[PDB]
Amino acid sequence: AKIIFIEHNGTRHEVEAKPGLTVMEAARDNGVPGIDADCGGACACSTCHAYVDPAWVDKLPKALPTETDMIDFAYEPNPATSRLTCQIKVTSLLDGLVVHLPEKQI
Ligand code: FES
Repeated sequence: AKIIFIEHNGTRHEVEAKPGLTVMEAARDNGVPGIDADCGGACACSTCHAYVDPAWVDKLPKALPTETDMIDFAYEPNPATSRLTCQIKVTSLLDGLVVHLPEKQI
């Protein structure tokens, strides 16, 4: 499944992620800039924050309270598109998924 990461300045990164991996790993394991992933996907740092593209938001599973609670600690979260990538699992049907990276991670 191809995952597309777009930095805030508009630089496009494309990665081929195997189903089962998380979006966070897809970016981390492939050297995509903008994702810190400090807690390693334990949904405790929120430094894997990103804005899912409006066109795909409805195709992802909805966020659980544990995740939503942690997004409020991310850098400039968006109630509509913000998500923690470590909480989104790649699946073949998400081939072509587009994610926009914030300017900073906290
Ligand atoms: S990488 Fe720590 S919250 Fe996702």
